[PDB]
Amino acid sequence: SGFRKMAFPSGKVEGCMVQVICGTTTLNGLWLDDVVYCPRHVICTSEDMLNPNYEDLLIRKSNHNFLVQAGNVQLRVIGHSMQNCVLKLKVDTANPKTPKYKFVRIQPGQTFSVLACYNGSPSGVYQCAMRPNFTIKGSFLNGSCGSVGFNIDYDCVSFCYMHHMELPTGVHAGTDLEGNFYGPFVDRQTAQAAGTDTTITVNVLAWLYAAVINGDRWFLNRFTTTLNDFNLVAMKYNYEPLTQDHVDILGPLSAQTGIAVLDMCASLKELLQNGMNGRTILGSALLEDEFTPFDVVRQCSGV
Amino acid sequence: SGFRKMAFPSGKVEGCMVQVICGTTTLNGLWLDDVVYCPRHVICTSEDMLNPNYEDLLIRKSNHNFLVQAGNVQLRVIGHSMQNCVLKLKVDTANPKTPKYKFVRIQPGQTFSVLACYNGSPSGVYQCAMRPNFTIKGSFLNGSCGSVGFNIDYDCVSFCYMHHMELPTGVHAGTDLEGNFYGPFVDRQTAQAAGTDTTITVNVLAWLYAAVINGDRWFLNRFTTTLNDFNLVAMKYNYEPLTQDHVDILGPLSAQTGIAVLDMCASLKELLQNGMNGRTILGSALLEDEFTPFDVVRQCSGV
Repeated sequence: SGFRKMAFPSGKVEGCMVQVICGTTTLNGLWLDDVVYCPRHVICTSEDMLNPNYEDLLIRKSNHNFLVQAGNVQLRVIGHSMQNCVLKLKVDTANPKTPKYKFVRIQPGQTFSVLACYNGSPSGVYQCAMRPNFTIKGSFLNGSCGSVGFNIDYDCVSFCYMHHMELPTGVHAGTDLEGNFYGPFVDRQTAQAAGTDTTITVNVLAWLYAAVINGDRWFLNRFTTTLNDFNLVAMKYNYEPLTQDHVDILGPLSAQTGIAVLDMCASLKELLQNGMNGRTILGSALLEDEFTPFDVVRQCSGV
Repeated sequence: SGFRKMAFPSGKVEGCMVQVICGTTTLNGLWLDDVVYCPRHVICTSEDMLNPNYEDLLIRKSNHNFLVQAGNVQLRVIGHSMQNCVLKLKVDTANPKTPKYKFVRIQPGQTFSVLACYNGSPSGVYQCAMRPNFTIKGSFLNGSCGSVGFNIDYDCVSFCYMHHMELPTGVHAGTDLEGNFYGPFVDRQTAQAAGTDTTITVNVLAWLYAAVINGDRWFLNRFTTTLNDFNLVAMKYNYEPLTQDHVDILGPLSAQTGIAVLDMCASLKELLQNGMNGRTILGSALLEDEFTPFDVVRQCSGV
């Protein structure tokens, strides 16, 4: 027992991280088979980022202008292409450590592990979620660009995120591995405001199920509610509206605990209206929304 | 910017995890060079755990009674020895993936990464701390025994923890890699009470420094205090007493922020006496004590 914000083991992704240098700019790339993926603003200086024309800046770059280094082994760049906001650097060596992988574009509210890297070397791993406003609340310092987010199923790494930007508010924006940004953000150093950071209701409920499984039960009450009645309260507290698809996703946790989804909603409603009264749930004094239903199942069964 | 509970990259330790089976019991082992380390209660059944005599139970076990499997490669056991509460299984193959490593016995309040494993396969990684009462608040289900905790410096893995027990209160106890338990705990299924879970004061202060560096400043006040005056408040709130060694360890964070250690203590004092008033610090509604001063420096400089 016990419940922890847990990332996926990072070793499969460590074996894919490389350093990419273009002129004066150094960031991280992801080396899968014979392609290195990295943010296209590797070709920019800080002055360029105010108003970049990437197609024009790219004309001045040749294969030899991109230096790629996997620890100490230097990779020879034999072709390069821009796909949306990523550069694909074709190299002469297939990565021997390439795991089974997929590129997936996740939905808001889904979670994933980030391997924070600098200069091509991993520094740490942590779990976060794609917020409903399409930011993530990460830990990224200068040079972390090109660090990736991923999920793992058995032996297959699903890459879902590559870090590109820190907004002036300190939250983070990036792309999928096809180079499309999540949300409205762009790779330019301009004013970009996020949008309302709403809470991921279905994740809060899953975490409340996790709490029950682990013995934290004080928040269970005698009331129930309805989908429409709960959502009226959800709207007031900037919570995402809960749908029947969400109720269904919560089915297995409902079954294991014998607590109807709607009864748990009534516990959360009371928690939103009355606060925690200085108590904690699973060691937190606020409602946690970075565990999906699948995350809770995975950790509570030891997948 | 941004600040996250971050674990070390786990790949160096994934390459060392093996499955150990003795009769009907399966747990995890750690394969370094030609030795597999695992909890000695691999030789016990659940009935044995009520009152085990390990020396007597071990007489009935021969080299061939221990099955060791690294993914799919079966390791041949050629010798075995009990060292305190661990078994050292000598095998015929040195682990090709053995990293540079050390065995270290950490102090209370120090943090480390846990690679949770089941049946020899990693399931996740998270950061925790050795509590002052020598428990850890982990996430361990049946069969996670033998999962290890570690720190990494450049290329050297310092192993500091191996999981052995879940106490009836749901917290966790284990050994260093020499098989000595942290704290008074023993590998027997009996009543074992932890002790007062005090808060790691020096870690709270470091995290407050982290908060300032990242723009969370509302808790800074106009007061100061003294070591003795603060500690009077620390005692009341079951906080560890703060020493001059702790003030010194906080020196670099004091220097970077220009906030004297004692002024930060006065902010924490006000926070303990008045609560957070429903505010958050770095996304937490309670005072976080699982970041050491070194953790904060590492993450704020991108080591």
